[PDB]
Amino acid sequence: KAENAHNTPLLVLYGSNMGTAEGTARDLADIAMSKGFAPQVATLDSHAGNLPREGAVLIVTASYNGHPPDNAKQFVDWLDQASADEVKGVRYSVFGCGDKNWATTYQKVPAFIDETLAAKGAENIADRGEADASDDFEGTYEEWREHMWSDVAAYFNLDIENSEDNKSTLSLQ
Amino acid sequence: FVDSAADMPLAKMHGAFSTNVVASKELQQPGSARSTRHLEIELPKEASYQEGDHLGVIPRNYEGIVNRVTARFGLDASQQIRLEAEEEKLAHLPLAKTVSVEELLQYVELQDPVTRTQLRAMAAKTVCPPHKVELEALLEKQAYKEQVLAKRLTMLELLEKYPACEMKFSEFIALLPSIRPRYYSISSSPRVDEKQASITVSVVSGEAWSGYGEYKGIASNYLAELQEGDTITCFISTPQSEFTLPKDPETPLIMVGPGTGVAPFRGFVQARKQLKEQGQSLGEAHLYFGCRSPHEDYLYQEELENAQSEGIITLHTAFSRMPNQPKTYVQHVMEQDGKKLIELLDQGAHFYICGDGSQMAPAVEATLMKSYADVHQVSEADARLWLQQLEEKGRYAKDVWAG
Amino acid sequence: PRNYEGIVNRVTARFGLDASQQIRLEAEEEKLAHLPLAKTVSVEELLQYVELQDPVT
Amino acid sequence: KEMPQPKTFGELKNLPLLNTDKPVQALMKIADELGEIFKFEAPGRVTRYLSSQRLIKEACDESRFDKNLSQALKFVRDFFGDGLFTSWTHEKNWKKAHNILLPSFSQQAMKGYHAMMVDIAVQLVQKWERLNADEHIEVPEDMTRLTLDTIGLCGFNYRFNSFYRDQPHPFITSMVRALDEAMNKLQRANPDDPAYDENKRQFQEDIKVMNDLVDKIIADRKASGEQSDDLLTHMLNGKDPETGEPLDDENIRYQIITFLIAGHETTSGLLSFALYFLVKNPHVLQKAAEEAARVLVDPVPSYKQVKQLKYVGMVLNEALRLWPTAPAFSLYAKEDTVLGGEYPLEKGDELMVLIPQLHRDKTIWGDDVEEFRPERFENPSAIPQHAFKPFGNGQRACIGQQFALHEATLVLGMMLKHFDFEDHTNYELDIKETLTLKPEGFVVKAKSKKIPLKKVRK
Amino acid sequence: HAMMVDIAVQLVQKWERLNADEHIEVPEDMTRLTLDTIGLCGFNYRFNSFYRDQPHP
Ligand SMILES: Cc1cc2nc3c(=O)[nH]c(=O)nc-3n(C[C@H](O)[C@H](O)[C@H](O)COP(=O)(O)OP(=O)(O)OC[C@H]3O[C@@H](n4cnc5c(N)ncnc54)[C@H](O)[C@@H]3O)c2cc1C
Ligand code: HEM
Ligand SMILES: Cc1cc2nc3c(=O)[nH]c(=O)nc-3n(C[C@H](O)[C@H](O)[C@H](O)COP(=O)(O)O)c2cc1C
Ligand SMILES: COc1ccc2nc(SCc3ncc(C)c(OC)c3C)[nH]c2c1
Repeated sequence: KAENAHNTPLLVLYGSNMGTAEGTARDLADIAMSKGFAPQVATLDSHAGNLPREGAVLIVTASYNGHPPDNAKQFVDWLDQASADEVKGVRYSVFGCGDKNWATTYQKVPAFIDETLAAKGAENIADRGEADASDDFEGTYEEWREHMWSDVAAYFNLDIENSEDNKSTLSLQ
Repeated sequence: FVDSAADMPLAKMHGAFSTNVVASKELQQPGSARSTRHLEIELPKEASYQEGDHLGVIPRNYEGIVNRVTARFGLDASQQIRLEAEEEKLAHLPLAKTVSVEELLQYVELQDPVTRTQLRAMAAKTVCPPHKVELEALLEKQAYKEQVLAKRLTMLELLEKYPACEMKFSEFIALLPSIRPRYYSISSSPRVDEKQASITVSVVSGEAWSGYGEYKGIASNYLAELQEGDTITCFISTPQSEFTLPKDPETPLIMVGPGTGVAPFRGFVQARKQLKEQGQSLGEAHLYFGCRSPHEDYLYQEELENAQSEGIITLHTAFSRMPNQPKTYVQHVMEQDGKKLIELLDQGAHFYICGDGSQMAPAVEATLMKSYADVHQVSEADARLWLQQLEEKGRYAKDVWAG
Repeated sequence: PRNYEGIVNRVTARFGLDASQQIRLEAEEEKLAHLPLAKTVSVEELLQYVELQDPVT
Repeated sequence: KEMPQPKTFGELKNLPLLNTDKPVQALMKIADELGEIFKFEAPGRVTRYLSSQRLIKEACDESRFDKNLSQALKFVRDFFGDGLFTSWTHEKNWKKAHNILLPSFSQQAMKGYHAMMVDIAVQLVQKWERLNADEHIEVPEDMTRLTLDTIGLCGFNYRFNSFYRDQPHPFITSMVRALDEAMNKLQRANPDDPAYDENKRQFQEDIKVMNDLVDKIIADRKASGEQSDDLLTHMLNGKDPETGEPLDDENIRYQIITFLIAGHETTSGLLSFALYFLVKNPHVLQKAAEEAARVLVDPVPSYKQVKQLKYVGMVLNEALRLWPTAPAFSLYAKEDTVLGGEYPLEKGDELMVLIPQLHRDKTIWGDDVEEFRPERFENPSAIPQHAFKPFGNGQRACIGQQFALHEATLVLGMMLKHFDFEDHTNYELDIKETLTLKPEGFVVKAKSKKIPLKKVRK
Repeated sequence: HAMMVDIAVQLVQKWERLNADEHIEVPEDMTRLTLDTIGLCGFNYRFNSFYRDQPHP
């Protein structure tokens, strides 16, 4: 049956070519479920224009040589030129998957999306987060996450008290 | 007797098919302290490939590391057992089936750094109070970066360090990540044999940065130990960044590919050689190759020297460790040749780099830009914009790795 | 019972097989020989289903 | 500007234009003739029919327009009540039910319906596997068996057992009769002429058959040791986080009827149109069949596998583009306002969005709008806002969109894996209107691929 | 045998799929099963009696 407190709407979108960003996204949606949300996971360029005007939208994306992943291109283009259909009401947050090994393009797509979303009417509830695959990606991912839940916590409602291990959900043989 | 292979999930996720090794041999010289392997693989009717494609290899964990696990848990390799959870599992384990320990152990990564979830699980089963304090110390941001991630300290090495951590096998296996494929740059051209592909594999080996004995890279040592007639599970992968020869064989090429970086250029060389044999004319093609020594790791020397003799390439070598010579790297040679290389790029050459992406590629890139700046008397910013434009025209391609 | 290692190795040696080689059988015909058919199973475990030292028939 | 208006009939104005068995198709022909906007007047009533994305994008501005009950919907409220479909946005029961029932269409809920969808889909594949040589398939009839059973089972743990019946289920017979009557009513000049006394009587008796079934579902559940963690569980047990209140008994009954109808009829239509377009486009059929074979490797499809069926998805959205099965929705002006810089509206003025015409706007889609080309949907991001609206608009959009699409995708995927299809009659499209749209008389033959079995021995 | 099982599985499924408090008309369902069984086993012909609400014509 579970306990289903919040149940607030958390939509998590990813831009991924090799699955790092996609697994991070699905991980987030898994911890949201533990924090009573009503999470939804999908690619970025599939909600192109259909940003949620309620709850919040976590945006997890990589960069490829300064460009969006194959499942995120439609989103960004829609975001870049198209601005008319303003992004007002959309309370979001952005997590960046990047590699320091990519010099001048480091986290360019997450950054683009983050700041572009804001120069269009942002409800940026939680400052962007970055992961460097070339160092401590789980540290930063961890920092951004804990800070993140709280930012959105205080913002709206107050569902999990300590995950209350709504986590340990082994299943084995 | 479907002598058949697990079609483990990942093999299905990558479209990896099962197939035979037709050749496997050493490329370095007798007495080299290091190894680089050349493997030839057969492909089934349904598969096909192109120059600059990668072979995706689903590897197996070697015996040494499997035995370390069964020893730590006091288990026999052949002990049949059955798992179960109810909960999802990126760890892509056969659940509700009976399967030996040793075969369960071919589904998981055994030497990824220890994760924070893994550390907590161990702490919770530890009845050594000071040992629990230490495992928890490792959870802190700084310690985790410096002692876990920097040294690639694994769960397995910590279980060996802590024999009275009461974690059990079935909890171990379930906390591990699913086994990942490894990519290798196909080193042959399909213009020579459409149904046969080669790879060129540097063998990872050294003292473990964690301090626990000797380290062996999983796929590379798996590949190194295969022999003619063995089977192998793989798939063809095409990279998002195109890495192919120009459409016109008179368009000039510059290739930089030291060490195993030569791999994809061996395919380029084989392609050009067939095009010639079909009456096509070939333009200039410079191959910058670097290694320690011709007495050690000058991979495919004979082939590359023959290619050069048949006018398929012009070969430029750099040796880091020849007695009585300066330590030389490809970028030093490139820099001597700056004028010529930049004129070529002004006439429409493609430039390619393959091999090490962490140190070699950036230094090669810096030398190319500096050659530009010096030849055309422009700023470093103009030289950077030039390279940016070259890449956007599709004329500056990388097949580099941190591995 | 199980067949001992010595006698299992004599069989895999005679056929040039590795103990661990996974394979799959099939017939269509009945089988007092009570073999896992249409399943993949190593050679060595197949060899624990049969009598290896009955007189030759 | 003054807006165009179709031909008039003296004091009846445009009313007699609706005296036809196919009134949406008639309206579509009027749109092609008159363009992006026309006025439609009846005695005492006016509405404005919109067909261009240019105007419809403005109609979809929720700060300026809200959902209206069209005449059609006002007649269907007679049995749908203040359920989600026929409640005004400002009625307390709308937002309460929206909030209580939206969690039944969450991702976790969807995952948990999968097994039951497979149950019904396996029943449809089996019926077809079990036909004799040269027998044929009544497509929309079988699609209705499948869709009604799927919402019955997934939503309510109730088995209509439609595949055990040779005629349509009684609930379907009265549904169709009730929708038909609502549709025929649209054209009636004098709805209280006693000539319609029998119509009203048949209407109430059909409303009764539908409500008798609702009563049974409720009784089963009260018996249902019920976790049946489904839509009905949420109806009877959920509280709205805003008011803190659950749905009362009267509203729950309207919800059940609403979800039983909206929850199947238009999905049946979509599958029927999708099979129609596939058999008429053999290269598209083969490309979809190729994907099904490639993706659906196991004996029954998984949830993640259905999500892998991209081209099948494209096929369905293209079927909805040409023949959106709920083909109209209605809006009212919340305040005085100007549409398109040229058409002044007063507060309360009504608009109709004529979805099949929107879906044929050449400025959006290009000149070839009558062709069936799923490739149009290869990147759905590319489609402009408010250009493709088969599931309505905004907070009043289809609650069940993901459920319909998951079901359709699963079913069509299985059909394409398991059979080859033949349009053996060279069927001429004939579109039956019951407010909703569906092919009538569409038949095919299905030759099993024995996913291969032919085996000899003798 | 296999074809008998086909029809018998159809009868078990019909009954598994009834709702609470629904009942079974026994000789009616036994006739669906027996006619279909001889139709299929004897003649490779499917009367499809379990897809019919009345008796087959
Ligand atoms: C696109 C691409 C193409 C590639 N092409 C080739 C190719 O053609 N040929 C080739 O040889 N490789 C190639 N690689 C690298 C290759 O895929 C594998 O990564 C490489 O063979 C190592 O994998 P492994 O499983 O043997 O070692 P793993 O078990 O995965 O271990 C790899 C990790 O161990 C680390 N490590 C190394 N030494 C130690 C040590 N002493 N102690 C602790 N940790 C250590 C490495 O830094 C790396 O992080 C390519 C990679 C990519 C992404
Ligand atoms: C292809 C199938 C479907 C189509 C084309 C369709 C279409 C629509 C449209 C056009 C509307 C808006 C109506 C308006 O604005 O007046 C709507 C609303 C609605 N739909 Fe669907 N629908 C489909 C499937 C379903 C399913 C499967 C369910 C139930 C599981 C369902 C339940 C509803 C509900 C309850 C509403 C009213 C929502 C609200 O206003 O709160 N639909 N639908
Ligand atoms: C070809 C290539 C180009 C990349 N370019 C960039 C880049 O421009 N900026 C960056 O921050 N990281 C760059 N990266 C690093 C990737 O973003 C990092 O691996 C990301 O974690 C991959 O995420 P994904 O698997 O979801 O696609 C690049 C990686 C590759 C393979
Ligand atoms: C002239 O007036 C008309 C005519 C036809 C119409 N068809 C419609 S479509 C109305 C509709 N939409 C969606 C659903 C889920 C639904 O459930 C059965 C119905 C009846 N409105 C019309 C209005």
